[PDB]
Amino acid sequence: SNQIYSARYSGVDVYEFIHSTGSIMKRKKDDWVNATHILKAANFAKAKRTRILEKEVLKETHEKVQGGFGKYQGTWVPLNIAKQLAEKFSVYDQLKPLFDFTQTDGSASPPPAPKHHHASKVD
Repeated sequence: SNQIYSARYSGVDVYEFIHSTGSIMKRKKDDWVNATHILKAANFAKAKRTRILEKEVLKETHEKVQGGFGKYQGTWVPLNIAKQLAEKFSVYDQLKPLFDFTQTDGSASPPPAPKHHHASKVD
């Protein structure tokens, strides 16, 4: 719901919130949104999301996250245009929290996403 964590990957930070696709990432440059959370949140990720998403995002700043960078968004879109399409028949409702923003009610705010230390895998 309002679970809005902060993360930084691919040299650009993004937002990771659980929604229709679970965690949703966003591009810091233009704060893009994973069209899946907007389209997949109302159409599930199936052969439909492959076209509806590609046809909806492909033309609407659709970015595919691969390699571990932006794998939380997958198909994020320009928040300026994403929120305009989501408010339509996307998740305008389920995104109540994502759009509300988790503001610190004045109480010490916890750190962004879970802090995890990378392990050393020597070949």
